Amino acid sequence: GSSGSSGGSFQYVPVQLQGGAPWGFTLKGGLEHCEPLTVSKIEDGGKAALSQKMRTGDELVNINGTPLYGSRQEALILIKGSFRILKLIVRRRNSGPSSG
Repeated sequence: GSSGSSGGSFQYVPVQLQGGAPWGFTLKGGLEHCEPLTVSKIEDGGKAALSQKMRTGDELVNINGTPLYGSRQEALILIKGSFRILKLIVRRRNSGPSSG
């Protein structure tokens, strides 16, 4: 007998945009500064916000279907040349009501 319980759950919210940039969403941190690349700012009124799928605090690891490796540049850059539709997958480590 020894303490050992598993409790690592995560939810991927695929934010599918439509209309074309600008979207109205940015990021901060990244492997560069050893920070979890997560939404830093999202224009309230653009596309990103209108989607109501993501919000400042989510972790984006997939942009336009491109799996990032934590980096930032490649990320923000992948957007600069977005298309009529944007595909992103943010993971939120839901917690609170769960004991452990």
